[PDB]
Amino acid sequence: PEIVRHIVFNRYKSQLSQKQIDQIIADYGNLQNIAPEMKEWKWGTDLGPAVEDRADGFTHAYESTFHSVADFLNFFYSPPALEFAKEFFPACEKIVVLNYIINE
Amino acid sequence: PEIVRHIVFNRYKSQLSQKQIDQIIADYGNLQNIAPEMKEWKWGTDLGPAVEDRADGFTHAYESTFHSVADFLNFFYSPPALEFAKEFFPACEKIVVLNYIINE
Ligand SMILES: N#C[C@H](O)c1ccccc1
Repeated sequence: PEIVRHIVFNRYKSQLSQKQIDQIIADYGNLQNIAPEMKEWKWGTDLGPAVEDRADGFTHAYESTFHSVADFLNFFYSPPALEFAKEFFPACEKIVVLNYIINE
Repeated sequence: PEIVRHIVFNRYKSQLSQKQIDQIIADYGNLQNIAPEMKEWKWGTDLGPAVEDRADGFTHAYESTFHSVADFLNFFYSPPALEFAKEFFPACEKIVVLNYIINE
């Protein structure tokens, strides 16, 4: 099994209310109840320069697991994912996304 | 209780042999055999633009888990970690690191 990790770092645009940002994050997490392929969704906020100062302006991280590349692609091209991407990406001031096959 | 995820994205300097890059990554993974603190270390290489095209020149991801911020900071300033930092950070063309508590 070639398990894929999907890790997103972002920074939200400064004009968005915290209410709007909370909603976007809730919507992201709720994709797991629509897309059976998306596993182990988690997120959090960077702890800041008291812990380490290499976040380069990124504030949030999101992690997802997929059990194959084929499962990831089916998810990524599904209508719910395409719809969510049109809300999520324009809300980002900064974004970076890596997809990788897990090595132990 | 507050478990911390430590996620690193990097890109290596172009002058390094792949042999040395391989060694650097092996040295990184081996920190968990010295460090009780660093757990569940995994890594991989970005899957490229046929999968998704938002990696922004980052090629590698590394993930690990710490029991607490206290444990992370004891780890990060320990002698093995400081020795590894001397080879790792100068080998990075660029790097971004987020540390966060998990939300689900
Ligand atoms: N940031 C980061 C890497 O995880 C790291 C770098 C140097 C020493 C220990 C760990």
